[PDB]
Amino acid sequence: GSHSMRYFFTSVSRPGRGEPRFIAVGYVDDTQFVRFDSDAASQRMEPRAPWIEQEGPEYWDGETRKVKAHSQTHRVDLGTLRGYYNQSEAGSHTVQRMYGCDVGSDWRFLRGYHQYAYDGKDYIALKEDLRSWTAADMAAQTTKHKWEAAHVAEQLRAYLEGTCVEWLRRYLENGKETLQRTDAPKTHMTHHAVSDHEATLRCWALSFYPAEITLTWQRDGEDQTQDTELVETRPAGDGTFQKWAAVVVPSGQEQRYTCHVQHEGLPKPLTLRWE
Amino acid sequence: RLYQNPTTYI
Amino acid sequence: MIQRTPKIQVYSRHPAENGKSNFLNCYVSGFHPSDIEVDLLKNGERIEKVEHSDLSFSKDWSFYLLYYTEFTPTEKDEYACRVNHVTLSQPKIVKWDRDM
Repeated sequence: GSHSMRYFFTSVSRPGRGEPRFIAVGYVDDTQFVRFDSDAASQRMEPRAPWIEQEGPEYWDGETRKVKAHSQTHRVDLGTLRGYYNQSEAGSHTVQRMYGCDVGSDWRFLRGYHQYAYDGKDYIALKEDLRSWTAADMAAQTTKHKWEAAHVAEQLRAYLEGTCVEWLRRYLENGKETLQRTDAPKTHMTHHAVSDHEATLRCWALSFYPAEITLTWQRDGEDQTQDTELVETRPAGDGTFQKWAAVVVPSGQEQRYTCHVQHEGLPKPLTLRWE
Repeated sequence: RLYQNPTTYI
Repeated sequence: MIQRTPKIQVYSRHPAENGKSNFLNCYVSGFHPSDIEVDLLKNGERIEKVEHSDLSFSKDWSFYLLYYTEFTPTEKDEYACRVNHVTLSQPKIVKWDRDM
């Protein structure tokens, strides 16, 4: 179906403890393929998916150089931001950056991103037109002017609409067996008596990919959103994902309840009921 | 593939 | 500065089967800042051979990490995840439940 590539950058200052921590990770959809850790011995971009290991030394040397440049830029940014907001030098702060592109089923460009956050809050973000910027406060305003004069948006757009999309396609092809797979969820239901008058019905979805999925409970066809416990979709660690929705059922009403599962790998939505 | 253009400063 | 408390899930990669190799997962998400302590416990003792995924974050800028270790479940063995964070007055212990 639809696909996307994303790079996540986190930079955390450590006052009096030297250079800031820098961590970069790349994703194709819900699969990480690369990473760089400033505190690692290698000082290189490393593969994190088997299908990227085929990339020669030129790819790794190149990516290593660019991620190092990314790193140095963020180290400076931490100082500039500490100035914008008149903050001391003893406090630890966080800068986060994310950029990437979305493509439809036809693998054609659909949407591009490039966003910054400071201490967990939106700082500056490229708008959907990839031509304008969003700045909430004065600090961000300054940055916006700077980036407007250096025509940053125009260059970022070239990457997001061109390079980003092109290489996203390349990764999809090179890693077809895993990146282009759709694993329908394995579903089952558990039943446990919490007391004499009640029991827990839990609907399971396992070993599915991608991560996007919908799990709901119904009682006689009526949604139970606020009476069902929904856990966050979670990684199994093997590249697949998990999720469950539980509902407390009064003993004797099992038949009234239905679990509904929607996922890319399912032709039609599944309906399950304890019986 | 990382953005290859020199990222401008904040 | 903003601070968000980590959500915690302790679970196995595959359905728990006594005597069969598996992976004990502790998934922490929705927290900020990124400084965080996560330990996997076995009968109260923290496990040493514990790996974790590379620091990443969600759309809303909050971080998530996956800590994991190779293990083989048994009837008597107790497992739990210990998490400490600036948003917690005391380390949060979440016991592993086969059915969760």
